[PDB]
Amino acid sequence: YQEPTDPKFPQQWYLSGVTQRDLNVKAAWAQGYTGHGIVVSILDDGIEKNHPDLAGNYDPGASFDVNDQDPDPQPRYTQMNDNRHGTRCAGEVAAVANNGVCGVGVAYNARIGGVRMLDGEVTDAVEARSLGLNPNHIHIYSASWGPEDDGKTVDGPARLAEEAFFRGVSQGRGGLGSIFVWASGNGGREHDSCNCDGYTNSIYTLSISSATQFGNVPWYSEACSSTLATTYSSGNQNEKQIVTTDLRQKCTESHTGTSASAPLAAGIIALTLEANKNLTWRDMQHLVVQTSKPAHLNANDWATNGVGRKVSHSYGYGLLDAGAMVALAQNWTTVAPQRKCIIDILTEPKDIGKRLEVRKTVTACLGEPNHITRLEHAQARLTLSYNRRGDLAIHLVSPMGTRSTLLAARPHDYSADGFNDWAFMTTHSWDEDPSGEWVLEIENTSEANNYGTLTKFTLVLYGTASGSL
Amino acid sequence: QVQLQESGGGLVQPGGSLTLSCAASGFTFSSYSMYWVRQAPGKGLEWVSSINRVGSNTDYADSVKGRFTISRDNAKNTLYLQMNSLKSEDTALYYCAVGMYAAPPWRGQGTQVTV
Amino acid sequence: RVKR
Ligand SMILES: *[C@@H]1O[C@H](CO)[C@@H](O)[C@H](O)[C@H]1NC(C)=O
Ligand SMILES: *[C@@H]1O[C@H](CO)[C@@H](O)[C@H](O)[C@H]1NC(C)=O
Ligand SMILES: [Ca+2]
Ligand SMILES: [Ca+2]
Ligand SMILES: [Ca+2]
Ligand code: NA
Repeated sequence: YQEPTDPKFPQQWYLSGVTQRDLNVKAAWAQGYTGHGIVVSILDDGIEKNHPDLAGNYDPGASFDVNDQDPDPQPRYTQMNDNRHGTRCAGEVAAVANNGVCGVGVAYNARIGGVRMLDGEVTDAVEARSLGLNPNHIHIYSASWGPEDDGKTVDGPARLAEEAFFRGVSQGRGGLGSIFVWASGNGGREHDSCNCDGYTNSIYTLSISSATQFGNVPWYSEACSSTLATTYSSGNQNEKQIVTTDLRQKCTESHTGTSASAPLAAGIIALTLEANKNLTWRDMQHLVVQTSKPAHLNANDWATNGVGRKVSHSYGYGLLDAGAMVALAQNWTTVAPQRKCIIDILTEPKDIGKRLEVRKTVTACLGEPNHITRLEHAQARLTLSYNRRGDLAIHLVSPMGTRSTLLAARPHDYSADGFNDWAFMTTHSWDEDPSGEWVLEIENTSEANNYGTLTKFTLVLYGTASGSL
Repeated sequence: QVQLQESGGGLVQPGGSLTLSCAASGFTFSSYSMYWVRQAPGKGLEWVSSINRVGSNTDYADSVKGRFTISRDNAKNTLYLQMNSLKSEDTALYYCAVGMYAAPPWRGQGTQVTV
Repeated sequence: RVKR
């Protein structure tokens, strides 16, 4: 191992830090893991496959142009460089090392592809064709896009894209499962909640949030219970940003938002896969929960869950640690197959009023093949109507007492549509025993005489059966 | 048993007026907000109007604003929808419910209105 | 769908 000689590597503070305020990537590199043999694809507005810092790692097999239906994902050039987003993401994962150009990718020996799919009508079929591309060749998919971050949208994958996610994790990588890495959202200033985004909220995606250089919650950051972990990204004007490849064969030091966080996570995951190619899609999420560090990340809502892990709605389980990920991957025993336990809670619709609480004691399918004693994800599938959606706040409390915020108030969301069988997801009770009393809390956070009705509450538990912790 | 029964539907000349009724039985009517939703031929469900339990707050879809009036009589266990200046666009089966996405018995069988 |  030799540290990279690239001109901008020193400006890659999130990799080259000696402050002990970084992603601990060098420790992985020195263990001999640089992403060799791993294939990552950027689903975005294209990839400049001829970029001096990408050409060497470019993989046409990991690439396709879904918008124009050809094998060439080259970005469409315009005056204002609108289609630069994919190229910037790609360099974070796999910019070439030691070539005297720009900086380096987290997995600088990985192969990198791009799917051009945002530069056209983004239909359900377009999404499905991107998520489902060459899944026995592409290991990891990085997506830094989603529903509008205006703080009033509720939207997720339609039927074909949902089907592609499931096929991905069921069939991808010879059955080990495609790894889908997602940016959690940039709606912070609109107080958006990333549980209103069905891509980030999916159990099939690893949703990644951002932290600023000084360890703060960035202005653009969305809080929610579905986020799994965090990587560094851009912050205030006094804080450094992300250094990566730009359109027209340039180098930028100004890459920003959660779009910068998801690819750094994909690169760390690529290192991790090289250390253990047998890891399943669920193995990868376990490793993230086990190794991510709260330390030096500042938030107002750090809480200890039922198995003693610190969790935040801003950061999930905290900062990814490349060294720790790879170290644990090497000795990781694959987890048992996923079980899914479904519990219908309501016998009658419930008036919501100022505060509604619904309590149910569950056995988590005791005595059945889908019995779960060790939780992974949990969903509350809710159907409700309300006069002003954004004034609702919704919490879910596990039997071991872990309180997940399924929805915080969204001041811009004045919709009258309520929620139609919407699955709110939490990662915060991972590894807890889910048997016992769950509590759903729904409250009107406004003084106004708001009103409505909860007509369905389905509790969905995912996990395995195992020993006592 | 829980029952919501809609009435007052029928044929009306465009620009006309109808008053819809919904009688409730089998549960405490005053325990729930109430909703009018409609389904038009070959179209998805559309929320029309809503009212809280005592009737002191009311809401309307943009398409019916200024034309419809929702009200309820809790003593008489009945919900109403007064419709004015009806258009062809208003032709649908009209449903009474305790929730926008409720299903029977918590949503009614409906009453057809035709313009 | 918006880019992040
Ligand atoms: C992956 O599986 C192979 C096949 O049995 C095995 O030889 C190898 O040791 C495994 N790798 C890890 C990380 O344990
Ligand atoms: C984990 O796996 C590595 C790679 O084979 C091995 O060198 C190391 O000793 C293992 N650690 C254990 C078994 O604690
Ligand atoms: Ca093309
Ligand atoms: Ca370089
Ligand atoms: Ca969002
Ligand atoms: Na997710």
